[PDB]
Amino acid sequence: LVKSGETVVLGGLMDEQTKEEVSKVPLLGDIPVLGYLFRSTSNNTSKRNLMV
Amino acid sequence: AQPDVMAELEQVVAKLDIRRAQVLVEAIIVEIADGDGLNLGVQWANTNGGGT
Repeated sequence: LVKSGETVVLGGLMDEQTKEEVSKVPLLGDIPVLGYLFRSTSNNTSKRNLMV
Repeated sequence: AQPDVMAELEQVVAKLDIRRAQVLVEAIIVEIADGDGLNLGVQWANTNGGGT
């Protein structure tokens, strides 16, 4: 129930997803900088902001 | 109905027609996932002695 002039929110979904994967060599993959040479990282992120 | 009931129905209606209040409901679903597999294994095969 909305006032005769006013634009309002019915509903909405703000959805956020982040998947992170690494295939690394156990000890070597964890060397804080060099380690990125052993690891094959796959990262993913998403955002959806829906407003009605 | 009788004018007696008309006045009684008139209060029922007035109470029953009250501006029903609105509710904005935000849900927040947060999930976090990960884990570490490790497979390290060493095999020695010798023609003379034996294999593992």
